[PDB]
Amino acid sequence: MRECISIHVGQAGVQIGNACWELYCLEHGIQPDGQMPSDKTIGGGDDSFNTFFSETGAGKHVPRAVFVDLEPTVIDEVRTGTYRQLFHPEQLITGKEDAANNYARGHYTIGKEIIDLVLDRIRKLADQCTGLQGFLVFHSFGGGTGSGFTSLLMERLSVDYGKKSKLEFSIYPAPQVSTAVVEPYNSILTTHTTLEHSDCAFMVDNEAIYDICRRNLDIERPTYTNLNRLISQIVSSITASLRFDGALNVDLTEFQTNLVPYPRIHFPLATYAPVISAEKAYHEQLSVAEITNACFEPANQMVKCDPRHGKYMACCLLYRGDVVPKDVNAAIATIKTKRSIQFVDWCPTGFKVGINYQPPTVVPGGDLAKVQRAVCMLSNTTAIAEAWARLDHKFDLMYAKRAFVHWYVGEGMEEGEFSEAREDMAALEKDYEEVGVDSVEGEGEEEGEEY
Amino acid sequence: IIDLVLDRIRKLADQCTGLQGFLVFHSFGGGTGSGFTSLLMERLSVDYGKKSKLEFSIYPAPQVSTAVVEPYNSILTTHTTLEHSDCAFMVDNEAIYDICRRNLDIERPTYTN
Amino acid sequence: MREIVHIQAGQCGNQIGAKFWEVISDEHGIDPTGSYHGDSDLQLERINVYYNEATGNKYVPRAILVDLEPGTMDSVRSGPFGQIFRPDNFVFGQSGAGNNWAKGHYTEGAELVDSVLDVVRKESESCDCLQGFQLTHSLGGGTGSGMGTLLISKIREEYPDRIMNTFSVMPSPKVSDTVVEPYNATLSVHQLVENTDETYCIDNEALYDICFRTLKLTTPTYGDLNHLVSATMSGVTTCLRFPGQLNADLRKLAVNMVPFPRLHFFMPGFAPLTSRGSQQYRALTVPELTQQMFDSKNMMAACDPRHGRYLTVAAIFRGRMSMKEVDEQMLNVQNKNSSYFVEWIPNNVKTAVCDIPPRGLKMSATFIGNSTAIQELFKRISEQFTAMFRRKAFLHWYTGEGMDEMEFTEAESNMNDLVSEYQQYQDATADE
Amino acid sequence: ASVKVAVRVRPFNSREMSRDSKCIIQMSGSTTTIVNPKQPKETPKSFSFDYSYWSHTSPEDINYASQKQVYRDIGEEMLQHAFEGYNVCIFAYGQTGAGKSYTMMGKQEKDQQGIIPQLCEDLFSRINDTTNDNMSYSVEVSYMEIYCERVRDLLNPKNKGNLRVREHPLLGPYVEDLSKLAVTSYNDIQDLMDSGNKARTVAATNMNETSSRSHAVFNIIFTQKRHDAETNITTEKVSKISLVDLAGSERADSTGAKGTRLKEGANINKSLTTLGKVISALAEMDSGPNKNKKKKKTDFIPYRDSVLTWLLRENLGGNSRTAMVAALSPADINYDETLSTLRYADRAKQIRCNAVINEDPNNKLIRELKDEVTRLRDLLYAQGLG
Ligand SMILES: CC(=O)O[C@H]1C(=O)[C@@]2(C)[C@H]([C@H](OC(=O)c3ccccc3)[C@]3(O)C[C@H](OC(=O)[C@H](O)[C@@H](NC(=O)c4ccccc4)c4ccccc4)C(C)=C1C3(C)C)[C@]1(OC(C)=O)CO[C@@H]1C[C@@H]2O
Ligand SMILES: Nc1nc2c(ncn2[C@@H]2O[C@H](COP(=O)(O)OP(=O)(O)OP(=O)(O)O)[C@@H](O)[C@H]2O)c(=O)[nH]1
Ligand SMILES: Nc1ncnc2c1ncn2[C@@H]1O[C@H](COP(=O)(O)OP(=O)(O)NP(=O)(O)O)[C@@H](O)[C@H]1O
Ligand SMILES: Nc1nc2c(ncn2[C@@H]2O[C@H](COP(=O)(O)OP(=O)(O)O)[C@@H](O)[C@H]2O)c(=O)[nH]1
Ligand SMILES: [Mg+2]
Ligand SMILES: [Mg+2]
Repeated sequence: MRECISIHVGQAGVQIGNACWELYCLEHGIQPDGQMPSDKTIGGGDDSFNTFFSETGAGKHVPRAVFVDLEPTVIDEVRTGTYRQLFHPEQLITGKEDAANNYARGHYTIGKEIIDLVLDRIRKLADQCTGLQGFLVFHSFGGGTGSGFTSLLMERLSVDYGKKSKLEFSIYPAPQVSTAVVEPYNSILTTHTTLEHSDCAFMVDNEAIYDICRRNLDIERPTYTNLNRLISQIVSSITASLRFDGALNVDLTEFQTNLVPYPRIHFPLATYAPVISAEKAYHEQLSVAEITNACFEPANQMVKCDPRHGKYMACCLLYRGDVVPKDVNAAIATIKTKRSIQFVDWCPTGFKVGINYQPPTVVPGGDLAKVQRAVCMLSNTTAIAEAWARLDHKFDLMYAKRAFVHWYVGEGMEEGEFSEAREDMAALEKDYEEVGVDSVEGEGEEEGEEY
Repeated sequence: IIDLVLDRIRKLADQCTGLQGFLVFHSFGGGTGSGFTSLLMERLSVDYGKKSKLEFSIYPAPQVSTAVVEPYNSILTTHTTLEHSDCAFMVDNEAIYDICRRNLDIERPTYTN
Repeated sequence: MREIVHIQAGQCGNQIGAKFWEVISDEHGIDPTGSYHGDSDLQLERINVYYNEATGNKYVPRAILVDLEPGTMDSVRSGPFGQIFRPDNFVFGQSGAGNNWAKGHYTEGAELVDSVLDVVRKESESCDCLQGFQLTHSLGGGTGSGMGTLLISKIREEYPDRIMNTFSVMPSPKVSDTVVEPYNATLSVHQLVENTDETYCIDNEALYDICFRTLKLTTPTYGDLNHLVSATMSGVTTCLRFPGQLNADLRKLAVNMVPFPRLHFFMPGFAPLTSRGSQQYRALTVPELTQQMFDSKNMMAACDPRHGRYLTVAAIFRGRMSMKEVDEQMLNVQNKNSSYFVEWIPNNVKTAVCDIPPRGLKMSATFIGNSTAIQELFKRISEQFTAMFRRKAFLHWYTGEGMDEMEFTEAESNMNDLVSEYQQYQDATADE
Repeated sequence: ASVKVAVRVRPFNSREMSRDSKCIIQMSGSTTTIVNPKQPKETPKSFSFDYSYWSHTSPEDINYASQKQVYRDIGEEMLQHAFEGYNVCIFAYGQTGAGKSYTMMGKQEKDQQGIIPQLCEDLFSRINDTTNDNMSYSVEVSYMEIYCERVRDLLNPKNKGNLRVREHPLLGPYVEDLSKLAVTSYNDIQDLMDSGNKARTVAATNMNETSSRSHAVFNIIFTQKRHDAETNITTEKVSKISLVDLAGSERADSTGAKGTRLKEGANINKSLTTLGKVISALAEMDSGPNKNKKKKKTDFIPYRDSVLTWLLRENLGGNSRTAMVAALSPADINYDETLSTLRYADRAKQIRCNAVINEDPNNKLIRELKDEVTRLRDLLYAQGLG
């Protein structure tokens, strides 16, 4: 029973959770009311996969989800929506104001009196679980709740459970586009928790996904629904290895064993290759080589960063559908001969491969074409440093004059939690710069004894 | 296993009247045909003594062979084949293969021939 | 009555063992449900080498299945021959090693090793005359390598006089499926060189090359690799089961192939292999099998024999054939390729002949080489090992589970010493 | 420094007296003569060793060697080498039931004690006599056996487990979890010796009533310290004294072994055969590079083929000064075996070690640089430039 508990914090977290749970319900043939007529039609089976859904006596299936936010609006949209009967009635929503783009308000003042209930319900979910693999936390940098309350919850979880993996999916601020004036402060103040407590953090950018939607899917006016659906596809590709049979299955521990060389560099990028519209699904073969090559194109990255400016440290490919090992081997072999893709000299292997038989599903009303093959790549590289550096600059431009600071100090913080965070960012950037340097020439300086 | 073999040989000898000798068939190179032959010949020489003991053995060939450790096994049987046997006849697989090929016109002989 | 206990570990070992039990089961004539539906009288004569006899005229294979992820076990049970195995031998836990040798050997496997040894002891006590064991696993993986090494160590502790075989799938230059293969491979090879009598080397690159070039297949899967490997395993131990003009026990192969204790890494091969399109053209005879066995492209280890010397070789033929032809062909192979054999082992070719071929063939042959070219493989791993150990690329995962740099250093030193011990005999012209 | 070689011949025992008692071993000076009993016409083959010892007759004075004689000649020399700061070893060799237990351990109740007790007593006397305000000494003991490719500890109380052999990257092989006991007086180490000799595995065979069944290694770690508050360095010297008693080779026909006693013997023979190869291998290499040209291209020594050769990697060659004591049997019936020992002994002197021994490489570098500065300053002063 490869059980995984999902936690959604903030508006971005709740909406990505809506998309994710729509996809999960469609994958296993669960109706919006929690019933599964597939078993009744067939007679019995294991289709109620215990990764996400828990089966009660009467044939209903309750998801292993925990939605949290400080605004009643975002989750009251779910309590009276299509999926109102699917979730347990307990949704952990503080009937008060919100963090208000304020890390201090979400971490110290209002984050209290809601953390205890959240931890209690997480404990109740964990008690029902046997062989719990880890957590999947969804949130967004730049928001008050998704920064402060996520920090508090991650701290408490690291205190309590400790050894269980805690993966992170977060929406990083874009370089140019933004939706708040105090995004850099909230983003920078979360580095301590996203570093010390998480085991692997996946970052995505709205500008990159908008570019992908405009260029590949030919959607000129996308909304957040398309972005959430793409992120849901990414998470499903990650988690499919422990729900369906396959030639090579990759658990959540193999992830961390293969992708993170050192504890402090666990920030891999993610990407999905066969992102294509229904009309353009024709005129294309969609073979293993094509999707595998498209995973490495800088235009297809989900974060505004150029891999050509850095070096690849580790790669994990997860294939779905009608795929065979020899095509994957040929794709990796032809990739290794390209000079535009550089690997660090101290990781000569540089690839982890997993294959799953279940092909990706299509959500009605969606925009992704039905395909026979797919691949999700997760790549730990050094180009991500750039994504920090720009944001770091922005932070300085506001902290030189102490703008917007009185709101933060008026809720419980002092200015030093505003420098300590900056120094931690600087140290992280120094680490990323140091790891990517080539080994010094003949690293034992030089050698050669008599004979 | 040597004790049981000597018991059966004792029974056969007791049945026999005016026994003349033993015809021992074995093969150098093989572990059993060397070591157990040495044991059996030692015990037979100790027990019967004056009865004749003739060997018919397959000596290793100069060129072709079926094992890597043939010379050790063959050399370690010198004591047995010298001190205890009264007259040992040696045959070679290569010679019989040549005889079959030239005289009997058999191009692909096997061990039956 | 000689007989073998069988152990399987990891995904690769489990799948290869499943395919192997389907092949051996045909030769002996065994229904998937367990009943016997053969035609020849000699199939049941020595069936006890692999199969225990149940009450209702059924036959249960003497197999042990080991893993830490339950999923593979399900794939064995929900299969063509899933019901043949007894449920009591399915030993497994939860929370697999995750490609971490430390978890497999020290932390997780240390708890399941007791149960696995309990089942092994139960099987071995009922044996009339236990010959030896054989283990199938992958060195470059997680639970497979670690639990295989641990079980090998424990069994050699408890059964020192019995043969301990091993079929290992090691990393490849181009074919790589895990980032941390060198660490697992190095530690596994350090464990194997001490506690094993025979170790057959198998590489996915060589099997894919055989499939593409020899068998001309277009879309090979792991089924074909398992097919070739299982054919080799059935070829190795033919002589315990069926009569022959000149038999060859496992101990005979061990004695004749191993000149010194640490040099027991073999290169396997099988013949004939014809692609299903050229079957009507070639004549099948002993010279053809001899030519195909010694061909460089037919080996299963992806190490060219031309880059070294053959310390020893063994040829096990199956079929009705003349001994004179076999001896002449082996002598000709020795004489013509004078520079690829060592100069202080005269007649370094073991020969065995069995009178019962496979069911669909008139003739077959298996080749077990022992040559210095294998050093190349180890060298490659060592190179990659250094490239990660000098910077400590992924060492925190291993040191967090209760290891230290000293084990890595001693494993690397042992591997280098083995690599040096092969080269010694590799060069010609022993004088200066 | 070449390996030191001693040979010794013992008197007749009951088995020799019951059977033919013809002697074949003769000794004169440093020369040992062996004569083939089956071929009196043949040459009286002889070997020249560093030391030879005749213990056949005690009243007479024909180069008679008591235990104290061999002890002075070999053990006292090697102990003096140890005091200078050199790792040091003495190891026994020969065949079954010849002289190893008598030579190395001896009979404790009698005055004819073996090398190990006399070395230990002299070492304790020297450390107690030469003690001073500045000088100081420390000593530590350990004692292990190799039974069937498995290491066991004797001085420790009952530990049914078998220790694990490991490899420090700089210091080479060692035995993990080995009970290294601190000792302070001769009586205490004597008690440890008695307990260790009691704990060994010994079984009776036809060749000897007390045939040893396991190799034994006795290690003494000695530390020499000089205290000064201004310039001198404490822990000036550290040395390892290794006395090795090897179980001798056996023949199944004469030994009469069966079952376990046979199997043990087989392992012993294996542990000896590999050892012989190593000795031979080592000799040729240290003969070749030294005499041939100086090529030093590549030579492999099969150290790893047995645990005995693995643990003694630094003793048989490398960073130690080593002595080899061979035990002979005067019996004529033993000739074909006895000569074998001599042959390896004749090769044993060819082996050449490489021992320097230092400590605290930081202090090594500092001392080297300071000595260079002092030498250059003295040269400048002498030439008028200082
Ligand atoms: C001669 C004929 O008309 O059919 C042959 C055939 O065409 C060839 C091509 C067969 C065929 O092999 C393959 O096509 C193949 C594909 C992938 C991997 C391995 C083999 C055959 O499939 C394989 C099959 O092999 C057997 O039946 C053996 O007994 C084999 N057992 C099994 O394959 C087997 C598989 C599942 C269940 C039960 C048995 C065996 C081999 C060694 C030791 C023991 C058993 C045979 C003779 C043939 C076919 C069917 C075409 C060959 O294989 C073997 C092992 O015999 C390919 O090289 C040989 C040469 C044969 O001529
Ligand atoms: N991809 C994606 N991003 C979103 C979505 N909703 C919000 N975001 C991101 O979230 C950022 C705003 O922070 P929020 O997470 O909404 O803050 P919050 O969770 O509402 O918490 P409060 O600030 O206290 O209200 C914006 O910059 C968006 O980029 C969404 O539906 N999809
Ligand atoms: N030079 C000697 N003078 C007097 N007694 C001796 C002499 N050499 C050996 N002995 C005695 O003869 C017996 C055989 O010697 P011993 O030392 O026990 O053989 P060993 O070296 O132990 N052979 P092993 O222990 O199997 O390797 C013992 O009782 C010794 O005390
Ligand atoms: N020949 C063969 N090799 C396999 C198969 N499955 C996996 N492998 C190899 O095994 C390696 C992965 O090891 P794995 O089985 O995951 O080890 P485990 O995690 O301990 O069970 C890869 O490098 C593959 O090349 C198979 O079915 N056949
Ligand atoms: Mg909000
Ligand atoms: Mg003794």
